Amino acid sequence: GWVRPDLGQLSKVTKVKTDRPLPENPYHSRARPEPNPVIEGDLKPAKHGTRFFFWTV
Amino acid sequence: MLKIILPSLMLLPLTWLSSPKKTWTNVTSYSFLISLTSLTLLWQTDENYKNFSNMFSSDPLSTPLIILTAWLLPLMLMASQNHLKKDNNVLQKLYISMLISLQILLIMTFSATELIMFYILFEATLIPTLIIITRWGNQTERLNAGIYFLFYTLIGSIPLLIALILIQNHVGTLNLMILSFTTHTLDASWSNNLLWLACMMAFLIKMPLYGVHLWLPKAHVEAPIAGSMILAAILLKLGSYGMIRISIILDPLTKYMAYPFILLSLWGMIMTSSICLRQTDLKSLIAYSSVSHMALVIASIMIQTPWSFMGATMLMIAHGLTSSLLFCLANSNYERIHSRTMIMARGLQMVFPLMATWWLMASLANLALPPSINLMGELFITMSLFSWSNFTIILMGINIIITGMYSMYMIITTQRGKLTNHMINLQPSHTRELTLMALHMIPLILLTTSPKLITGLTM
Ligand SMILES: CCCCCCCCCCCCCCCCCC(=O)OC[C@H](COP(=O)([O-])OCC[N+](C)(C)C)OC(=O)CCCCCCCCCCCCCCCCC
Repeated sequence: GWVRPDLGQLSKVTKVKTDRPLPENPYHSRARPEPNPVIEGDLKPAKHGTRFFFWTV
Repeated sequence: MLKIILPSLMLLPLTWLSSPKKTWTNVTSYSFLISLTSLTLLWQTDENYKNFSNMFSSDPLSTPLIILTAWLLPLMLMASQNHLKKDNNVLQKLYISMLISLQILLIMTFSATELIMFYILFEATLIPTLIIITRWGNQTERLNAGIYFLFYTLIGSIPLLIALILIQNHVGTLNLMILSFTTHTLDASWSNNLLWLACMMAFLIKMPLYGVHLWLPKAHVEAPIAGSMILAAILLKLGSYGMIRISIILDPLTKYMAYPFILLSLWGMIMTSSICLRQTDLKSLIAYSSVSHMALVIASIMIQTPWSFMGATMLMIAHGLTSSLLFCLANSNYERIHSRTMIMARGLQMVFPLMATWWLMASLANLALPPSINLMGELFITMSLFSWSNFTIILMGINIIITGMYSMYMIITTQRGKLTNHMINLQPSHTRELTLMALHMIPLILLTTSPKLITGLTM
């Protein structure tokens, strides 16, 4: 009772059911380093101007 | 300070917008009014300093220099408005603009509260006097004189900039009062010795110190009259003011590091007074006299005594006035006879009696006739130097003897004696130049009358 597959049938992506668990870390990755502690807060003006030598503002 | 700076700034649009028949009159009158406004800095009824703003302040040391600059601007205009009559209008206005810019920048330099701004205005004052000397000088050697002046000052001032940036990095602000309060004692290493030399050599160059004084005689000879006046009456004092301002953070190693410069000052004032004795050029003689007087100022600032500081301030003001007066008298003779030879014009007492009186009074101020502020400064410098070491009185006495000798030699060879009757082109006198001599002599008389104004920081 075998039927030859048509054109385009063997070449398509098929789902498959398995009881094998999904590997959570396939790359055996180490722990990612934490990012820099980003600074939050309101943007206050510069204290006493630019503070470039003798310039007041 | 802004009430003095702003109308001095507005003098430039007045210069460029005035009619060519009214430019000299308007600029001279409003610069006189500028000086009268600048006289309000003497209202010091307290021990505090008049800190006008965050970048401008007044001092018992800065105030006489500012008043002298504001007073010298109209005198420079009156001195220079005769050799520019055969001159283009835009060039005359440019010359007036150069003088006004010099006055503005010098006032800002003396009123500066921050040493980097002091250095910026130092070089800003370096520019237009170079322009004046190079463009309106008379002989060929004005170009070499301008190069010598510019590059002596620049090679001095570059390590000053490096030292100022180092002190700013070490302390934080480079503000004068902050440094004066949070002064730290240096540990006297080779790095600190080099730092000391870096922050002192610029001012020593512009004083000028002996051995590095070679820019001054040719610059003063080749300069026009206003350039000679502003040089000999403000810029050397600017060097001394820088020395007084920067010396507060150089403790304690200035005590032993001052040794070569004191010796250079004393022996150089003797040598330059000897050059004045044997000098064939009148402006060169006045220039070397300026070198000797500034050597006295150098020695006082190096020995760092309160008497020395007061004598330094009094000698600064007195020498500025009398050196400008001597240069103006020499320029009157130069505009008469078109020469600077010492011995060429001899019997000028006969033809110019009142000008001979001005010559005599200027020379008596030069040789420190009592009770003038010249003698006040020289005497207190001598007192402080004798306290520093009793053997300095020999060098001081030799310098005083040669000073009187060259001053009276100048008087005798320029006024006394038989008249050079071949000089047919001796115009009698200009009311302008007689007024210029009077405007030099009268403030000397008034400061002699009240010497408390120019005592300075220490007393
Ligand atoms: C008008 C005179 C010109 C010549 C003399 C000028 C001054 C001579 C003495 C000072 C050295 C040169 C200027 C250095 C400026 C900075 C000083 C400073 O910050 O010192 C502390 C610093 C030291 O830095 P520091 O203070 O941070 O030291 C760290 C110390 N510890 C680690 C203990 C905390 O000194 C220097 O960096 C000096 C290096 C100078 C090297 C280059 C010299 C070149 C030649 C100079 C003269 C060139 C012109 C003349 C040429 C000939 C003309 C005839």
